[PDB]
Amino acid sequence: SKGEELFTGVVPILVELDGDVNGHCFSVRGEGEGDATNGKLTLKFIATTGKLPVPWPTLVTTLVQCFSRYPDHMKRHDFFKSAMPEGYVQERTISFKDDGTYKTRAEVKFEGDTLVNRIELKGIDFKEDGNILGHKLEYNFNSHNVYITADKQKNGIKANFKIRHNVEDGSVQLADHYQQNTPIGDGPVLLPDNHYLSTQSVLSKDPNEKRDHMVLLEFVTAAGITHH
Amino acid sequence: GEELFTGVVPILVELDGDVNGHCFSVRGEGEGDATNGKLTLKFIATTGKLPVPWPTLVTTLVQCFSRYPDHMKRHDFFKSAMPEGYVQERTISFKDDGTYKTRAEVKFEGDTLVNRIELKGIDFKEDGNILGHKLEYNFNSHNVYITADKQKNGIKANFKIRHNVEDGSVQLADHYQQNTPIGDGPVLLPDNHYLSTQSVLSKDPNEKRDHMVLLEFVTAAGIT
Ligand SMILES: [Cl-]
Ligand SMILES: [Cl-]
Ligand SMILES: [Mg+2]
Repeated sequence: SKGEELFTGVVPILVELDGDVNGHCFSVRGEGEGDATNGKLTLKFIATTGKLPVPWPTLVTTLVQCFSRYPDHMKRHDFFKSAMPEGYVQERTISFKDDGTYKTRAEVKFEGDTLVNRIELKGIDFKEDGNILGHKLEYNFNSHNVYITADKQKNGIKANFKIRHNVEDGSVQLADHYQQNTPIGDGPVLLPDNHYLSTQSVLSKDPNEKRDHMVLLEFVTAAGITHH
Repeated sequence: GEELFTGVVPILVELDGDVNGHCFSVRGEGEGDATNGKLTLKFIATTGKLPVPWPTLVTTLVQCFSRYPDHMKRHDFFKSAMPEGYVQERTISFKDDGTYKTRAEVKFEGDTLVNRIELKGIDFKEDGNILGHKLEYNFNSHNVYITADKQKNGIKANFKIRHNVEDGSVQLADHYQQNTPIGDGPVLLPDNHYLSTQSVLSKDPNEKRDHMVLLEFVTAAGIT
């Protein structure tokens, strides 16, 4: 209750990522704002360490599901907001088909008035001339469903989904996602029935930005529960 | 500048490192109380397990929080360069082993004191005390000897860090340091003096990541 009330208006967002893929270290900082009531957010990310060693699209899912629109009839299933402001730890394993793997750990929490997503990413076993290290992925994104289930023993949740990245030669690069979320605080949280998030992402560029960057507009809505 | 340190000041430390080709990152946060010469910080290895021992990074990871007693206020270069800050550069030579070369910018960003560092580790022995992780997780007390560098409108420092080795011996790390103001505002150039440093390393029992908890007491001395 005290959680969801933090999201009734427009909330400033800060994203920070430290990454290491096949021994290539990099950092990303992002800034923007989110409208959870409508399930919309806008962010601009900058590579603070030069040119990214991996394609921007491979980082989209890593780079705040508390901004998902949970319609009124599903309010009892919003784990993400209920964990606020103390927040939650989000851990993922991302397996790129016929290629390497990302392991990520993020803390999503309020720092003052700002919703912060602070991430550690490690990637291993990527192929030098594969789609990722070879930068062969198109600068766009498809819509996906994120399937969520309660992880009661861990007072948290799990999720599974498959990302489809368009490849410049017309092929498709699959990225299998496993996700788990655990509260940072020791207070009670909502543990949901099985459901999913429907996500759309629009990638663009800032014409006035000289640094390697990504502009992102996201739409997310929760579903998978029959209405009455 | 000194007016910025009369209370408790939030601290952010960010390190990008590369030792013998192994890149890593460290992020620390905490607070400083310069009136009492006290630092409290927790550092996280954000790229996973470090390739070097935590104690070898302590000196690299905000001497503006040193307690300068009232009779030495005119010798506090570090605070006088704030808020625009200073560049701190070091060469750290580990006895019979490799070398750290570091460049940091220390400055206020808003109300937070930020220490942002590039470290490069050169020519370390694969199974020496550093890359072979043979150093104890503790830290000794040292003197940091400071002199003015009038030509660089800044200061120089030198000192020798004593790292306890697992075999009961001591590994020396010779530090040479240069500090230069970032901005054009006037700064205080000190008479020769030193900092007395004391540190305690510990762990957070609830922290699963590779990390270091640090508590420090630093005072200025060497003048009657
Ligand atoms: Cl100690
Ligand atoms: Cl000494
Ligand atoms: Mg960094």
